[PDB]
Amino acid sequence: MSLQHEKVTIAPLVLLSALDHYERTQTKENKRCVGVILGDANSSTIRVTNSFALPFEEDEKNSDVWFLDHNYIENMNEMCKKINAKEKLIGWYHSGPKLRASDLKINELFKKYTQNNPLLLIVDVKQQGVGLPTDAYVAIEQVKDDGTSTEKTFLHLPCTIEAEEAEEIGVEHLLRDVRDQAAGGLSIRLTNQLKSLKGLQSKLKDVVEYLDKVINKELPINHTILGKLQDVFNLLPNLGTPDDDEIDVENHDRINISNNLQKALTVKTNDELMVIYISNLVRSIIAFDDLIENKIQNKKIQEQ
Amino acid sequence: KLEYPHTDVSSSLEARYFFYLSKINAIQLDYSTANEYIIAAIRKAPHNSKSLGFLQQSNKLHCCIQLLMGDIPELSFFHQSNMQKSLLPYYHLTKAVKLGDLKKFTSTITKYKQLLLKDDTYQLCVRLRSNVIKTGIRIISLTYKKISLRDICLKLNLDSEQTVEYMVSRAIRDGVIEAKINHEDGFIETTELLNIYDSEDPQQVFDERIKFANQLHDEYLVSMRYPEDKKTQQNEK
Repeated sequence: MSLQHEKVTIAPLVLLSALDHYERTQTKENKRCVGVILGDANSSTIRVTNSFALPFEEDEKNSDVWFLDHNYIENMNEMCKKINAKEKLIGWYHSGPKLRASDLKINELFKKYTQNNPLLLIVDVKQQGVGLPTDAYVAIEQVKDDGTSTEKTFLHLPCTIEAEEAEEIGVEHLLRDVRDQAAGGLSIRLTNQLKSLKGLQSKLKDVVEYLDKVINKELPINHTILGKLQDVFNLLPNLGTPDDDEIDVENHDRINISNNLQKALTVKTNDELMVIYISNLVRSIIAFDDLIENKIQNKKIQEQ
Repeated sequence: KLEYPHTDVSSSLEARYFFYLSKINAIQLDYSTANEYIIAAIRKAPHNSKSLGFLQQSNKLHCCIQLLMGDIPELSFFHQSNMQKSLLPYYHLTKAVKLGDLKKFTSTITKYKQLLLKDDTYQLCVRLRSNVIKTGIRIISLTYKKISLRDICLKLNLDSEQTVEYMVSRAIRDGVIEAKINHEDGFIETTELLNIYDSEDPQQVFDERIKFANQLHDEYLVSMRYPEDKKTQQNEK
């Protein structure tokens, strides 16, 4: 297979075309649809260039009973190679909004079809998460904590958007909103700072409830999540160390640069005030000159 | 009751108000609040031979408010004054307080008693008697960090060890001198040790300046448009 597949670059086409597949088959209300994702691979950066529906069927009696059509897959590959020689099999999207354990079995089909570990792409089309509209997952095999076997699992990777050139042009054009975040003026970033804080708290909350549930409601102890928290606590700045004390001194120094900068604009303003009080002075002269001139024109009619 | 207006007010009119504010707050034993006003008063007022009276009296009051703090006016003030031959008892006030000498002070307010009493400034000159000692002990805190109680009593001409110790304690209740007494070893230790850029206070010092620059930013914008409404309505060719 392939080992390098670490970051997943995602065209803006992909999120919109998966969205369209869901609603143009009238699969809704958690009837899932499976389509392929084509693109390039065999390398760290994974580009999903194009996406298309496949035929799929699902059962609600046992959930590990399904139909996937292989014959359509064969025909798709033939057709699209000619369109672009940049579309080859790189995995499959799963339409979401959630990861199933049934997607573990469906994955073994796509692992056979293409010699790379196949990307599972969750396209959240129901958008109940404020972040992550795309999640990227590559199924891998690893030996699993608490004395347990080599188990099949899905490991999350970066699910980034960076966009293609092609894509950028339609994206900005359709856009006519001031964007969720753009980070332009000071107004946008003052909003952003406060948004970030709500952001930090929301992730952290779910973690509180995980630790509670290990010791009260017996979900199995996964030492990777406990270990990450150790690392979090060792990169936590401690007050009264030399590192923290420095932060305080630097705040005085940056605020000295700001103090001066605010005063250097009073100078700019002060130039304007004088230019307007000069302008007003000229309008005065103009006004008097006309009042004199009406007499000269009154006199000219009597004169002649 | 805070009912003074600021809409129709004038250069003279606001200079006058502040002078009243000075005079009240000084004699009420708060010289920081008094000094705030007097500086404002000189500032608003024009500088003319027709403003001479107003300026003349503003200067007289200013020196004493400052002397009462224990901070001293500079020699160039009086020297380059065209108003210097009426500020001559006031110049001697500056020198006498600074040099810390009890007997010069005594002579000054007795020699120039009619002068001080005419102008009504004689009452603030009484509290400047205290400042002779206070200013002299201050110089000593700057010049010497550790000094025996004995040496201090010779310098200002005081009788007992006990006398200096009553004076110094009161003086550092106000925080003028900036020391602490050690009558466990019989010397006075100076406590000024700086390290003010290593405190948390500097952010706070900049914040007031920033706030004053915002005040001019508002005052510019609102003022500018006020003649201009009328001026665009005014007839023109």
